Amino acid sequence: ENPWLWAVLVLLLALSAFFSASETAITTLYPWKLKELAESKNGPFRLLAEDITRFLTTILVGNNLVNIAATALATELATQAFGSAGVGVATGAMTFLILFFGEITPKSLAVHHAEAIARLAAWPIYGLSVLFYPVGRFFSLVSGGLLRLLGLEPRL
Amino acid sequence: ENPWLWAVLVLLLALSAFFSASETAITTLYPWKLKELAESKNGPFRLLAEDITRFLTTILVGNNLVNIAATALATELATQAFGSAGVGVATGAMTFLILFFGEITPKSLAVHHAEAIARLAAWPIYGLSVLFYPVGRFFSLVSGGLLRLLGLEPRL
Ligand SMILES: [Mg+2]
Ligand SMILES: [Mg+2]
Ligand SMILES: [Zn+2]
Ligand SMILES: [Zn+2]
Repeated sequence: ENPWLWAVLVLLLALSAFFSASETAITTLYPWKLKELAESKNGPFRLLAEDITRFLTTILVGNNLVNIAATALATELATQAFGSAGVGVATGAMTFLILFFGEITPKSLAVHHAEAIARLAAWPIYGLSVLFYPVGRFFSLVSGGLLRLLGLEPRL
Repeated sequence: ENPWLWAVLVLLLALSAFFSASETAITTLYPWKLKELAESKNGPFRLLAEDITRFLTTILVGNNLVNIAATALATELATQAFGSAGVGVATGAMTFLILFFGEITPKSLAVHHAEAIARLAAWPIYGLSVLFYPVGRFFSLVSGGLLRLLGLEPRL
């Protein structure tokens, strides 16, 4: 239980709140209010409006990554402290923290501050998208390919 | 690495796919097609149509719980195998598995089989909701209370 480790886990939960708040802010502005902000300038809203799929894909990848990285770190601490019971301890604690602070609280906050959050989140998420969006798109393309191979989606 | 442990982790990832597929099936039917199925009978669609918030809340809680429980178990195996590097190993592996099998593949599948999946998922999710929906609602009520206390949502 190094002090840095607790600060990394706090950092990861803050990133999870950042991603879930951004998702809600973006989608609640879309499409009509995002376009109006986009035709005025500047500048994140035109970026957001023109490629909302890049942003929501990046958030999906990013939100899962930080939630999984925080759970893994928390499980390392709990099982070193408690042994095999630490898996249940970390599951209970992290489900509360991720649900409360990484999901419910930031989404609730975002509906009331959607414009400010989208404005501030757009460029950091655009930067992450240079890696995350190709990754998510690869996954989705391969997944659809697999579903069609198996006959579970219409052939093409 | 007991055989049962790998089967529990597979089971958890299947539950994650069940929850994410159900979410997509439900929301893509809502509202117009869900009502049409609901006025015909029987019987899950009327249940779904009348209380969609109970179902989406239960899925939120359930999806996070199984993703966190699978990550915790996977991290137990990885760090017992590899030490502290196991945290990164489990984060990388579980992000791929949860994104690919627990999220992207089941959601893609659900848009093409939304009626069958909603029909089959409604009663199991209703059963879980007896515990999960009170839990999620408590969280959301307390979260909004906290945001208003802090001045981050309009006072009431
Ligand atoms: Mg989050
Ligand atoms: Mg899932
Ligand atoms: Zn205008
Ligand atoms: Zn009708």
